[PDB]
Amino acid sequence: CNIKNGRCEQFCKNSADNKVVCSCTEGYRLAENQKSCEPAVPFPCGRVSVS
Amino acid sequence: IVGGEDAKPGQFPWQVVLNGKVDAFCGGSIVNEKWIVTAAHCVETGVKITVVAGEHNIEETEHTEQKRNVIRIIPHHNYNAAINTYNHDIALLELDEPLVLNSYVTPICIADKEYTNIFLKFGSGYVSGWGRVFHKGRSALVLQYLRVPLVDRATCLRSTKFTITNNMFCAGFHEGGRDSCQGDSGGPHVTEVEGTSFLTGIVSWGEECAMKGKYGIYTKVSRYVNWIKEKTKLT
Ligand SMILES: *C[C@@](*)(O)[C@H](CCCNC(N)=[NH2+])NC(=O)[C@@H]1CCCN1C(=O)[C@H](N)Cc1ccccc1
Ligand SMILES: [Ca+2]
Repeated sequence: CNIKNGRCEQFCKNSADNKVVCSCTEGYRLAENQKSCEPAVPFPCGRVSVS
Repeated sequence: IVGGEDAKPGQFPWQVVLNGKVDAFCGGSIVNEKWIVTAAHCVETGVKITVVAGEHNIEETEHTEQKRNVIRIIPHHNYNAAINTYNHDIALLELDEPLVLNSYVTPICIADKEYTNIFLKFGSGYVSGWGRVFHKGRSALVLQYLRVPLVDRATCLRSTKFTITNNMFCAGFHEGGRDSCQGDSGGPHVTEVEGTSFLTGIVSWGEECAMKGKYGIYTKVSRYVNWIKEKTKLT
């Protein structure tokens, strides 16, 4: 997690093997690329959607 | 907000205004459908308070406003342990009926203690409110917002003779001119992390507004994140 949050979009924690497990805040789901964060609800926190 | 600019409708969908004995007297931010987080000094007493989400222009009707009553108020348990310090200036408001989330009514994200502090140290946050736009001046009709840089603790300390605790941080410009102000208290200081905003502070206090050599003082939310999540649990 040392450099750029282990390329995690939101949260990062050190597992082992010098590897990274990413995670996201409530309302978001860990995208299948196992790094990015995807909305899992219609109006997730902290996002502007008025467009 | 002094030296800021008009928000666009829904630019800060987590922002709410507080109304009571005084209209538009403080701000707050949406934790979830039932809970607002604000500054404790806004909500001393047991006086009736109303919350308006989806607000933009407080004198006009946008048909996005949702008004709710406050049924319960939880100031932090250590607020006013020491008189007139504004240490622990943070409080939670429970709404009588849940907000209906939409593009104009959206919670602010709240990370853990560690990441809230990391995000604060990005050094740049947005503050918003309907407070004074000039010092001892007029209050804003349209929601204002301002980007304010983080100020290092050592400079913060020397800027004022009042006490800056580890539950506070400074933000503002060394040359002055831009600041939160009276009426902005309880408003969110938020940090944008790749399109997603997190709560990193709460407008708390200062000495006048926007004066050179002075900074806005904010409640350090990282210290209260565990408390917030504990008290606002939805069942
Ligand atoms: C309650 C909030 O609206 C308000 C926000 C002020 C933020 N100011 C700046 N420059 N960003 N907070 C307050 O009014 C708090 C609580 C009550 C007193 N107070 C102050 O900020 C006073 N200005 C503190 C003070 C300074 C000098 C002498 C006496 C008191
Ligand atoms: Ca309005």
